[PDB]
Amino acid sequence: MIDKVRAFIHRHQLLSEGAAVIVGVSGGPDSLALLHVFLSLRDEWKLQVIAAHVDHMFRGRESEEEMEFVKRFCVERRILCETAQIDVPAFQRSAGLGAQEAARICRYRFFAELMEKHQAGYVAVGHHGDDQVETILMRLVRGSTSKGYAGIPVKRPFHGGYLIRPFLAVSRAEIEAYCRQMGLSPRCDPSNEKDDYTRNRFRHHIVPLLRQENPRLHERFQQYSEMMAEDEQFLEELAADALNKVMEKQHRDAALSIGPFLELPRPLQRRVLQLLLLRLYGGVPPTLTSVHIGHILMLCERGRPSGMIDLPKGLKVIRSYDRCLFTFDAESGEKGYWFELPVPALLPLPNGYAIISEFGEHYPRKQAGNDWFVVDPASVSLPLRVRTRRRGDRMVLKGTGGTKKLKEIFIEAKIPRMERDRWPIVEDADGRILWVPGLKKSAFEAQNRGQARYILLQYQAM
RNA sequence: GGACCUUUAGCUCAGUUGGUUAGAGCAGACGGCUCAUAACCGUCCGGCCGUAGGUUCGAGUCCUACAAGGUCCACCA
Repeated sequence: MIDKVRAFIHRHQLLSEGAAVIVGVSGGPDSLALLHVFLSLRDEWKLQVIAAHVDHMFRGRESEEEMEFVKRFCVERRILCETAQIDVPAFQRSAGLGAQEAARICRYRFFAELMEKHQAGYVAVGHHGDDQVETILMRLVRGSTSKGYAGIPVKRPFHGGYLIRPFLAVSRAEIEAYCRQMGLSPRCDPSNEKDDYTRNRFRHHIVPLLRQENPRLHERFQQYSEMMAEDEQFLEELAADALNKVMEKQHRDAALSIGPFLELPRPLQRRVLQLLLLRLYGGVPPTLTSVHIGHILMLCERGRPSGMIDLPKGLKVIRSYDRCLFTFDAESGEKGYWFELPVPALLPLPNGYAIISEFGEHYPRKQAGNDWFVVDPASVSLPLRVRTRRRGDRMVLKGTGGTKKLKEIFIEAKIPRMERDRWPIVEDADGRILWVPGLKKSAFEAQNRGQARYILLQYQAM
């Protein structure tokens, strides 16, 4: 207090460094005490204070008494007393949310105004070590545990500057000690009546049982927060880096290479995933880490290469062999095509490739291969069609081999699915499959029989 | 042409030794908790078990073919 809390300010630095603060205030006992200690240490440390209190809806003696008794304090110590009030909790929740959510979102939206619109650098709110305990357990059983378990964060990146909770250092016990000791009306609240909030019940029955189990609880909990604070952020760095070294890069939406990823250590596999999605919008509500992050991970240790997963806000997750497409977009789409094959001609295909046909007095002399194919005008009925795969397609194989299903092939040649579909097949008028570009040749490739007339097919890119 | 395996709701899996009454999870829609920057709690909607043919009093469960999706071979090299 004055120094336990000043030490704290110093321990966690960047808290007492500059000139501009917006210190918020709500209830009674707690919020007033803050200001006080602030004022004194702001003279002591080069600094302009600005009280800021918002009144939410539930009103009565609370809204008014609270509000006016801060007012008379701002004056009682020459302090700009930036006031406000919103009773559109009722119209806020008529826009999407529950209760205590609208609290912090609105409250903070406001502090944001003050910070930006007042050139302030820090915004401090009093959060006692008990506040902390509360949130830990609260968030222990709720399940957030991750990085987010963490606790109440000492100081964090707020808008422009940072946001500071220097009362984290100290019991609500010692906040009442300091409140009465250094002047103020009824210490704590005899009107806590309100087991309305999960939050409260912890504080009303649960904490105390702990409290009894150990006098110095708000302590064993801070040292905890801090342990996990540092532990957590380290990893974070690693995570981030990992992410980059596993992200197939600049797309519309991002890909992830399963191999390198999974060679990672799980701790990080987790994180980069967490981050990934966060990037991909911002920690959404119905997003059950556990369930989801798990499922992704499952989807990648699978044996089965084809893999779909449906996610929150219609976000979709796909494995194609070693790739991992994240598109909340969609994939279909639709596909398919059927073309006659003009000869000679240069036909472009919907997969950035194309086929070239020409006539040749002499027999082709280019190396053995696949992306080319030779036909006898005679021994087959034209014209030539090139179209997309079809339910039961088959063919017969240059040498021995026999007859084989097209399906059977694409999968052996381990080709992506969206590929398989847009992939060209080449048939004769009679519907006989002749040659599958860069994949397999039939048995009806015109052998050298005689230097009659010849057709040449080159499959090539763009 | 040769060998092995998969298939259950939009998506991921369970499905006892042939009974029958098919079970979870994600998404979707719905209802709550969050005085924290974020990954929780409950309800509901969605079942032709890939087609089609058999063996059985009986089939999701066993056999056949076909089909798709898989792991090898072979042809191709």
